[PDB]
Amino acid sequence: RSYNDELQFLEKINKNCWRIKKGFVPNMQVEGVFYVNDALEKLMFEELRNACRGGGVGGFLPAMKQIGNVAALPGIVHRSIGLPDVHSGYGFAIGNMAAFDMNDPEAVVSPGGVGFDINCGVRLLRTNLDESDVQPVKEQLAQAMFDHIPVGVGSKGVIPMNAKDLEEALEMGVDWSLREGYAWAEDKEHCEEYGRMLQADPNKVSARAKKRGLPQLGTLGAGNHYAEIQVVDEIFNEYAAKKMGIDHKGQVCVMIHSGSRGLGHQVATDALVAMEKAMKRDKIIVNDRQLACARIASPEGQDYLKGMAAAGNYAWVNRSSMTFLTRQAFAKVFNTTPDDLDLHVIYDVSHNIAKVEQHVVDGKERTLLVHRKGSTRAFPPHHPLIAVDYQLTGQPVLIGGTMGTCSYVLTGTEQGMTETFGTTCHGAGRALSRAKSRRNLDFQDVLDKLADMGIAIRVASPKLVMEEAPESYKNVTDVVNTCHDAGISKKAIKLRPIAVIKG
Amino acid sequence: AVMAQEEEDVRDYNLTEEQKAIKAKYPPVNRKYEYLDHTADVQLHAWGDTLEEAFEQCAMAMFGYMTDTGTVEPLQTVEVETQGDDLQSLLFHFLDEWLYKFSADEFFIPREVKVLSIDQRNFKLRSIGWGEEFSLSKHPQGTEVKAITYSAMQVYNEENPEVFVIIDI
Ligand SMILES: *P(=O)(O)OC[C@H]1O[C@@H](n2cnc3c(=O)[nH]c(N)nc32)[C@H](O)[C@@H]1O
Ligand SMILES: [Mn+2]
Ligand SMILES: [Mn+2]
Repeated sequence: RSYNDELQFLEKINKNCWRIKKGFVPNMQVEGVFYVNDALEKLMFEELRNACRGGGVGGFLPAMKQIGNVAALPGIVHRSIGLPDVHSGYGFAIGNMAAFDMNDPEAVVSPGGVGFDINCGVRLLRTNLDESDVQPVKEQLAQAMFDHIPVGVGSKGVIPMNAKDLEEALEMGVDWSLREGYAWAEDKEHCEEYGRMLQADPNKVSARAKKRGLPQLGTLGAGNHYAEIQVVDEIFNEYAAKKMGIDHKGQVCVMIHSGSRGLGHQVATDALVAMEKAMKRDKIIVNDRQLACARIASPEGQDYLKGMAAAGNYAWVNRSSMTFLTRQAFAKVFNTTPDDLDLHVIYDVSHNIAKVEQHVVDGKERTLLVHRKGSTRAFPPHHPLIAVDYQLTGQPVLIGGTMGTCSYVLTGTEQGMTETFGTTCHGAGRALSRAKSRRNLDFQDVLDKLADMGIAIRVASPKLVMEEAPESYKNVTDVVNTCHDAGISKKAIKLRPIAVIKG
Repeated sequence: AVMAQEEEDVRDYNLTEEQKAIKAKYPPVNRKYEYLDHTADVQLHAWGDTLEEAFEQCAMAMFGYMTDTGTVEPLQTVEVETQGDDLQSLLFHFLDEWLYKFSADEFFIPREVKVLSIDQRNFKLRSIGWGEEFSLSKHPQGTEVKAITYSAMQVYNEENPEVFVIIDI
């Protein structure tokens, strides 16, 4: 369609939200919406125009089309929702949520929609150190992080792992890390799902997934993944920050972003292949082949969810490993134990996962399978699925910006529970593709500006750092302000990077 | 015929002098691929004079994103046979099997892939690749590939065959 013919399905609901009306794509059961303020609005509509510009071959699906395609999946309730970090993905949009009524027998589960980086998450650690303590040893600390944390393609875990260790980690999650001494009991208490999904079945994880995951357990990954030393610059909610252990501007924190690695990628890949085979039996019509799905109660659906939970336990073990290695690096530089440095977990929250949750839909409580691609839980105060320390503040939300701008901590709100099924985002999202970033930016300009900002960097391939430049992502403040002004998340802390390691 | 839709942008993997020397002594690989625009990830666009070559160039495009494959020595040859229900799933499984060769067991990376046959009546494929085990001491670090996706996947089997595949990174 022409660009103008597409806009006939787009209505601005309010200052921070747009409506995608039925008919945008075929067979929409519900409408689509996406939350963007003035600054983020242009990026989203320019993607609709420029994703498939010509009448020939090539191109990709813009996020609005993917939000609509998701709205066509059987069993969806309320809305297909794009969160402020929304941009084009491979099935679901990045920053796209969809919930399905589990008492609807036609309700499906989409493994290609959940994403391949199953249970990828952001973990925030705190310290009793200030920026003044780190600046004399900043470059040393970044190197110590780089030496302790394996990053990039081909990297392997330093601590040897065998198949039995992986089998136990798939079942136990953070309980395995606690048992083997790589995690503290306080880490589990302030981790989402307490770092373990009980219905995980290692027998639903393929031999291929286990062979890929075994060498990569204890590795950060690549792409958007990072381990970043940060400094508190502003405290918008002192009560929430105090509950999180943040006392003063200048306090040093560490933010870690990593997922299920090759095991989770294979689990999703294996499931997508099974769904395609199942759709020959029960032929569910989907607009995009990546959205291949099966009924939730189907054997394929149940096997995926159990393997997905095991991949989630893998990701919690990996992020515990990242925390253990981060604590070792801080200990070596400052010649002080990690406990004496107060290197505790503030929170661990995940994206790219489907969860069974209770939500009110049109006045009736219902049991929903909530798909969150590139988006996280943002549960309100007094929610039963939130640790006791955050019952009054609400669930902590971690939105990472870039290695050269800002990151934010927020809290879930009751209005977010009502409007988005308690969903918010995990980061700013991309404004430029990696390919477009190469055309607009030079690797030396990115490295130098970061040095001029006093940010220390260790990356696996410095001459590709332009593809991860701050100019490649949305303004994180505009994303965070959209969440705040829409009432789906509440600002608590603003952080500033001083050192980052990436792969 | 020009099949590239963009001007050539060659990814720089920060080669050491020894790696530059390893690349210098083998014939250069003919590259019929490009990395195109996708907001969250990257779109592989590869082409050839046959459908077989379009497939093998896509695999080489995928491996070319993980490292400089010119630094890979042809010390061992590996076979990849797979099948699908159509050209898209054949392409999906072809790239997935090669990704698995790199990601597990022998951790093999080829400097070149050749598709020996594509059975278009049953959607089956035979291909080989020559190279060595991937090593951080020998090969530079590019970008790790998470998975193959069906997003906007396009297979054109006419006069100048070409494919478009978005991969998760
Ligand atoms: P999800 O789609 O996994 O994207 C993650 C999210 O993280 C942010 N990001 C990317 N690089 C960095 C970095 O070096 N440091 C921080 N704090 N945050 C980063 C992006 O906003 C991306 O969208
Ligand atoms: Mn992630
Ligand atoms: Mn990706």
